[PDB]
Amino acid sequence: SWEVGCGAPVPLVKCDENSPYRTITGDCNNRRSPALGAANRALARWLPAEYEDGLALPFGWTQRKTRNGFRVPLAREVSNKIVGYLDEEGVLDQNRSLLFMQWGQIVDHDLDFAPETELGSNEHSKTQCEEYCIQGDNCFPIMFPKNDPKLKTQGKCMPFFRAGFVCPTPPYQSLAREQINAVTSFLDASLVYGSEPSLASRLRNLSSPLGLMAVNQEAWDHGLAYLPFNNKKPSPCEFINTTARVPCFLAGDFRASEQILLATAHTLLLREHNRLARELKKLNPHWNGEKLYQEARKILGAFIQIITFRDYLPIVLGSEMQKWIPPYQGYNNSVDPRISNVFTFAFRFGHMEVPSTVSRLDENYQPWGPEAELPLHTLFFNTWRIIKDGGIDPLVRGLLAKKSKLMNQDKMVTSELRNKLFQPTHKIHGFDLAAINLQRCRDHGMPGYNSWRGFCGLSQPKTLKGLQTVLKNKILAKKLMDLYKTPDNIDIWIGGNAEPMVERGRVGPLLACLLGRQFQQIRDGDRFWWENPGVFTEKQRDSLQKVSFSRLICDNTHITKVPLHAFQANNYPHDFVDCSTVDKLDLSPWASREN
Ligand code: HEM
Ligand SMILES: *[C@H]1O[C@H](CO)[C@@H](O[C@@H]2O[C@H](CO)[C@@H](O[C@H]3O[C@H](CO)[C@@H](O)[C@H](O)[C@@H]3O)[C@H](O)[C@H]2NC(C)=O)[C@H](O)[C@H]1NC(C)=O
Ligand SMILES: *[C@H]1O[C@H](CO)[C@@H](O[C@@H]2O[C@H](CO)[C@@H](O[C@H]3O[C@H](CO)[C@@H](O)[C@H](O)[C@@H]3O)[C@H](O)[C@H]2NC(C)=O)[C@H](O)[C@H]1NC(C)=O
Ligand SMILES: *[C@@H]1O[C@H](CO)[C@@H](O[C@@H]2O[C@H](CO)[C@@H](O)[C@H](O)[C@H]2NC(C)=O)[C@H](O)[C@H]1NC(C)=O
Ligand SMILES: *[C@@H]1O[C@H](CO)[C@@H](O[C@@H]2O[C@H](CO)[C@@H](O)[C@H](O)[C@H]2NC(C)=O)[C@H](O)[C@H]1NC(C)=O
Ligand SMILES: [Ca+2]
Repeated sequence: SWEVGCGAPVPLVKCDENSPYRTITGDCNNRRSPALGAANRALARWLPAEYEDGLALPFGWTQRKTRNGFRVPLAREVSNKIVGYLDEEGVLDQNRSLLFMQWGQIVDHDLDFAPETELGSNEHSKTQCEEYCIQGDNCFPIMFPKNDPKLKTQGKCMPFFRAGFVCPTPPYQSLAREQINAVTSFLDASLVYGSEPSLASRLRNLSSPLGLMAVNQEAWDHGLAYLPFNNKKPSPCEFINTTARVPCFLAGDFRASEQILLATAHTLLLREHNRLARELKKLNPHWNGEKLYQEARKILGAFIQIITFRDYLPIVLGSEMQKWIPPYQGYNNSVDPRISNVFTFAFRFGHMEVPSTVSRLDENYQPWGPEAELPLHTLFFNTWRIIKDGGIDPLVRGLLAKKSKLMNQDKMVTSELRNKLFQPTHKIHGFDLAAINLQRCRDHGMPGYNSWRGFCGLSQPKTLKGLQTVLKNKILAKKLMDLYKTPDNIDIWIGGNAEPMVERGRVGPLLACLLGRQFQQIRDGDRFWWENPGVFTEKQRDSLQKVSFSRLICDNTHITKVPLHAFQANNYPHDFVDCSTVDKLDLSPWASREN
C-alpha cells in the first residue's frame, strides 16, 4: 500500500538539538522523522489522490473519461451558473469585520502555498497556453461555455497551468502525483520571516546589530515603517499603473501584495517585529542581533498563534470548534504537521468573504478623500495607493470599520474576483477565482464531495432530493445536479462551500470537519508551541494572552481609537475606545538579568 521515501527536492542538511527558535524552514520541529512539516515537501494525503489515469491526469482532462459514468462540467460553467451574482446589495456580514477576511488569508499564507509549475521560462510554455488555448502537459486551460460573454470579449479560454508536484518537476509516471507546499505547515510567521534560508536574511537588517527586519528606505509612513521593496521585474504592482511605477512589497511570503489590504496587514506585522527588537535591546542591552531577532520572531509567532486560535478559529468554526480542537494538552509527537492537500482547498472558503470594494477612513471614520471607496479589482497588486495616497492608517480603519462579504448560496463570489481578477502575468483584469479554484481541485486530483463527507462521517447523497436536503436548498441542488449528474462528481471546493453555515460559525459541517482537523493537528504536533511547557517561561506566558489585534494596531500605527474585538462587526464612535484602555504586551518577563 506503499511509497516509502521519495524525498528528492530537498538538500539533506540535518538537525540542531536546541537551536532555541524554529528553523526558518520548519525542519527539526519533529525529532523522530525531521521533515514532517518542512516547506517544499509534499502536502499530505488524507485520501488516495483521485485522477483520470489513477496517476496524474486531472478529471476533465480527456474528453471521453467520465468520472463515474458522467462527464464533468467546465469550471467556468460551474462558475457562471452557480457562483456569481449581480447585486452587491444586502451582501455584507452584519457581524464580521473586513479584518475577519483579512486574517484568514493571512493565516492561510502562513501555512500553505502550492506554487505553479515553472518548468521553463524561456519557452512557448506560456504563449501556447493563453494565446492559442491549447491543452498540454502543464497547460490545463479553463475553457468557456458557450453563452459565456467572455467568448465575445476575451477569447476561447482563461490560462491555468498545473501546480508544482514533487520528486522532480520533470514529468512522472508510476504511483501518485503530489503537489508541494512551499511554506512551513506550522503557524510560525513564515509569512513575515521566510520559509527558505535564502529569503529569511534578505528580509533581514544584517547591516546593523539591533535585530530588526530591513525596512523601506525609499519611503515612509508617518514615523512608521514600510515593508522593503521587491527586486524582480516584471513587477505587477508596476503594471497596473505604469505611470506611478511603485513596485510590489517584499515579505517572508510571496503573495503579500495580491491586494492592498493584505499588503497592509503584512505591514503591521513587520513594524511589530521591529518594535519588539528595540524594547529588547533596551531591556537586554547585551543580547546580540540574532537574539533580538529570534526572540522577536519567537514572540511574533506566538502572537499569531493566539489571535488565530484564541480569536479567529472560534468564530470560523463556531459550534464545531471544541469537537476538533478541544483545549491544549501539550505536544503529542505522533501527530502529523503536514498541511493536507484538501485543506488548501477547504481554506478558500474565504473567497466567499471578500466584498466588492475597499475604503479609506479618517480620524472620525468617514470618507478619507474624494475617491475613498474603490472597486476591489483596482486594488490587486496596487501598492501605490499606499505610499502615494495616505499610508496604511486609512486602510486599517477600513479593516476595522467595514464588513466582510457573507457567503450566500445565491451570491457566492463577487465579480471583482469572479470576472475581474488580475493574475501576475496576464495583463487584463479579466480572470475568475471560482473557475480557478475548481480547475485546481482537479489538478490536485481531489476526491469528490461524498468521499470527503464519508471521511468526515457525514451522510452522502446520491439523488437530487438527497442533495437538496443536505444543502437545505432546492435550486442550488438542482443546478449542482444538472452540471454534475451525481453528487459524487462535485468538486470539493464549491461542494463544501454550498453547505449552510453551522451555528455561530462561518462554514458548514464538511468544512468545519476538514478545517478543524488540520488546525488541531498543526497545533498538537508543533514542538515550538507557545503553551508547550518549557517553550516559554511562565510569566512570559501570562504576558502573552494579553496580546490582541487591537493592541497590535496601536503599537504600530497612528490609529489611537480601537475596538476591543477586532474581528466582530464594529461601528465608529461606539465600539471604539482609546488605545490606553488597552492591554499591552509587557516585556519585563523576558528581561535577562545576567548581571
Ligand atoms: C482580496 C483577497 C484575495 C484574493 C484576490 C485571492 C486570490 C487567490 C488566487 C488566484 C489563488 C490561487 C489558487 C489557485 O489558483 O488554485 C488563491 C489561493 C488561496 N487563497 Fe485566495 N485570495 C484572497 C483572499 C484570501 C483570503 C482573505 C484567504 C483566507 C481567509 C485566502 C486563502 C487562500 C488559500 C488558503 C489559497 C490556496 C493557497 C495554497 O496554495 O496553499 N485567500 N487566492
Ligand atoms: C496611478 O497613480 C497615479 C500617480 O499617483 C495616479 O495619478 C495621481 O492620482 C490622481 C489622478 O487622478 C491625482 O490626484 C489628485 O491630487 C489632488 C488631490 O488628490 C487633486 O487636487 C488633483 O487634481 C488630482 O485629482 C494625482 O495628482 C495624480 N498624480 C499624477 C502624477 O498623475 C493615476 O490616476 C493612476 N493611474 C491609473 C491608471 O490608475
Ligand atoms: C455575532 O458576533 C459576535 C462575535 O463577533 C457574537 O459574540 C460572541 O458570542 C459569544 C456567546 O454570546 C460570547 O462569548 C464569549 O464571552 C463569554 C462571556 O462569559 C466568555 O466566557 C467566553 O470566553 C466567550 O469567548 C462573546 O461575547 C462573543 N465571543 C467573543 C470572543 O467575542 C455575538 O453573539 C453577535 N454579535 C452581535 C453584534 O450581535
Ligand atoms: C538597519 O537599522 C539601522 C538603524 O535604524 C538603519 O539605519 C538608520 O537609518 C535611519 C534612516 O534611514 C536613521 O535612523 C539612521 O540613519 C540610522 N539609525 C541608526 C539608529 O543607526 C539601517 O539602514 C537599517 N537598514 C534597513 C534596510 O532597515
Ligand atoms: C497522538 O496522535 C495519534 C495520531 O493522531 C493518536 O492515535 C490514536 O491512538 C489510538 C489508541 O488506541 C490508536 O488506536 C489510533 O491510531 C488513534 N486513535 C485516535 C482516536 O486518536 C493518539 O491518540 C495521540 N496520542 C496522544 C498522547 O495524544
Ligand atoms: Ca508557516
